[PDB]
This record gives sequence, structure tokens and C-alpha cells, in this order.
Amino acid sequence: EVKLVESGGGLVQPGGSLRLACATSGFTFTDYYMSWVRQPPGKALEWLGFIRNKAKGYTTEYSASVKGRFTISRDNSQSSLYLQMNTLRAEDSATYYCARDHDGYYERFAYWGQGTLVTVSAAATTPPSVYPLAPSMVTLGCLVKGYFPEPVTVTWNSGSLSTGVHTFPAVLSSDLYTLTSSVTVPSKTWPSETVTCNVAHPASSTKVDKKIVPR
Amino acid sequence: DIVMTQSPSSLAVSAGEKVTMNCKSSQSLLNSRTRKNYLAWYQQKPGQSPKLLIYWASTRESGVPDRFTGSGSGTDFALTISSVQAEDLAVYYCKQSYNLRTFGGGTKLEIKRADAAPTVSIFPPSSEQLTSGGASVVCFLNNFYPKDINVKWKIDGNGVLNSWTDQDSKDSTYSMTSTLTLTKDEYERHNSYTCEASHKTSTSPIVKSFNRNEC
Repeated sequence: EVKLVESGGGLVQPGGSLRLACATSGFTFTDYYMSWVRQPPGKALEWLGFIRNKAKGYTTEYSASVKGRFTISRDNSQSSLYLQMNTLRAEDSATYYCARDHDGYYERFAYWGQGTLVTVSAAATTPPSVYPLAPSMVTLGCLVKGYFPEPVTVTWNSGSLSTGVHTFPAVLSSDLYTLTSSVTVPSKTWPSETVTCNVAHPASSTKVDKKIVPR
Repeated sequence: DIVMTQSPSSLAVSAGEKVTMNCKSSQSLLNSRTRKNYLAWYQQKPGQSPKLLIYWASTRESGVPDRFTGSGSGTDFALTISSVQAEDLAVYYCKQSYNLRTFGGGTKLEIKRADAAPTVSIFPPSSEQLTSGGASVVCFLNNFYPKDINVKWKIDGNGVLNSWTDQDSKDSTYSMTSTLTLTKDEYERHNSYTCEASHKTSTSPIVKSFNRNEC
């Protein structure tokens, strides 16, 4: 099955360089164009450029906005795509996607990764502090405090709990983020059976479990 | 340098209604050899990567409901949803692939719903947080409408972080969290802690509170 996975994104200092990776499988790689697109959080998609297929000589084109500063390459042995970025600015902070591409005629062959978050900032990386939020139905929560950069991911019971969950958009403040997640379950479930929020902050190699307990 | 522009920037409509949205090209996207318009429409729901709906301006992609219709030729193009559904919440992007690639600024589609009331839960600082020098009280405003809402922090009769969830995908609702962040020692000094929730569903705030001395 067609796979694309972006990686190599995280925090980089302004003026820095950073190369993103995009591994692919499940289709004849060299037959497709490969494209890079970005999206500042809460903003709009911006096409960045592409590298063409084998028959087209693997040639490259770029958005005027990044011609001369970003470089696109592909390793046809690893079926890997790459985006080399230089002189990074706060404005370049975005989720970056790779997507399968081809001549305009075959638009329907588009297939995207889930992206990776690149935060350009001089702020220092900081792991999250996770606190439990105890009170017929009942609401529990988890406070995720004092971490940088985005992102963190919050699950309840490792993903078994998708219903009644409100994970809130992180918020910056003095170069530190703070987000929160509430889950609303029946009274017969908690505190009879455990409710545990699972917090992952990759950029600080952190994984924190937190059980919610009464009193 | 093909430029794309979309209108309007935003759309709010109740379920069942019909909507259109437009996309203008700085030059013709019609290939005189395939006799096709290299203009595609993408839908991006919050938390997801863009997904294709229509290509060649007209032809729908597989699995895409027939309530979605793309049309136009040359430089002016439109997307029509015959009857909007709650799942249709998303930003809608047009994209030219005639020469390089370009996305318009998008069109955000919000949903109008039956004016609904919040659900308030109060949470005092966790043991773990107090033993860390700090202390935060959290308020969960769950599943209301519209977003017009404010929180008053009463202590015994600043340093606040708010965050609205994105509109739900079934109940078309909103949620919010006010995290009154505090120092342990000054949290230790007063008793009653309240979060008055001013909404346009009542001329009297929602009442959730606790006395620190009672914990």
C-alpha cells in the first residue's frame, strides 16, 4: 500500500539549515514527480517545489518564494525524497508535507504524508510537565505545562479512549507552550477502572503516563 | 508565477443548505492537448492532511460524495455543495497544476447550529504541581455554541491562558479552557475559586467553583 512518511523536522535556530526526509514505499518511486508543500499553523498551503520523474531527468522546479534557498533531491535507491532548507526564518515555521505528484493530467495520483512540524526559533527545547485533573457522568483532564517546541500528542488509555475527548490547541507564552485535554466518561467507569492520559513529547524524547485519581 | 485567489475567505451555513465557492487563476489552466483544466479542489479537515475531491476541474474522485461538484473552465472555477453536512467542516483549497503548482488562500467552511449551552468543570491544582512551586486552576467549557464566550476568574469573591477547540465534526460544537496560572504560595492564601462563564445563552454566568480549604 502507498506509504509516505516525512521526518527530520523539529526545532532549529533562526538562520539555520535543516534537511527533511520523506521515505516512500508501495509504488514505483522513479515513475512519479515528488512535491513539497508547507503550512504555517492555522495558515494556508504553500507549494514549495518538486523534482520530476526518471523520464523527465529528475529535473527540479521551485516556488519563486524559495528558489535559491531550498533544494530538492531524491535518492532513487532508497526511494527517498529530500528537502534541504537554508537560512531559516520564523516565517518558515510550518508543517511540511511531501506528496506524490506527476504531470497535471494524472492529478488523481496525488498522495500525501501526514507532515512534520518545523519550528524556527532561538528558544531552548524544554520537556513537558504533566499534571492530573481530578474532579452520573464525569469529566477528567490532563494539564501539559512548560514545554517547547510543539508538538506534543495526548492520548487517553493509549488510544482506546477517542470519545468525549477535547484536546485543546497549545498556547505559547514566554517561549513555553501549554495545552490541555479533557475526557468525559460515565460515572460507572471512573474511578472503578483507570483513566490514564499518555503524553508524548518527541523533541525532548519524553513519554509520560499519568493516572487520574480521586481526592 | 501562476497566482490563485479564492472567495470568499469564509462561509457559515446550517446543515442542508447549498453553498458555492470560487477560485480565480491569473491565467488559463486549460491544456489545449488534453482539452482538460489542470485545476483541482482539496478539502482539509483540522488535524488532517489535504485530501483530493475533484480533478480536471470537473471529475470527482472516488468515495467523494456527489453533493460535491467542481465546475468552470479557463480562469474562473467553482465548488458547489448541494447540501452541506456536519462532516463537511473544513478549509477548501483550489490548486492549479497547469504550470508548476499553486494553491489559493482557501475557503473556510463553518457550520451554523442550534444555539447550544456549555458544560463547565472546575479543577484545582494537582499535588504534583504545587510541589513544583506553581499551581494552576483549570476550567473546561465543553460543547457549546457559538464561540462568543468569556471567562471571569473570581478568587475570594491576568496569568490566564485560553484556547478554543476547533468545531466538532458531528455536533458542530465548540469547547474552551481557561487556565488561571498561579504561584503555590499565593494560591495557598485564599479560599473560594470560581470561573464565571459569560455566554449569550444566559444573562447569568455558569456556576462552577470550589473552596481551597475544603480540598
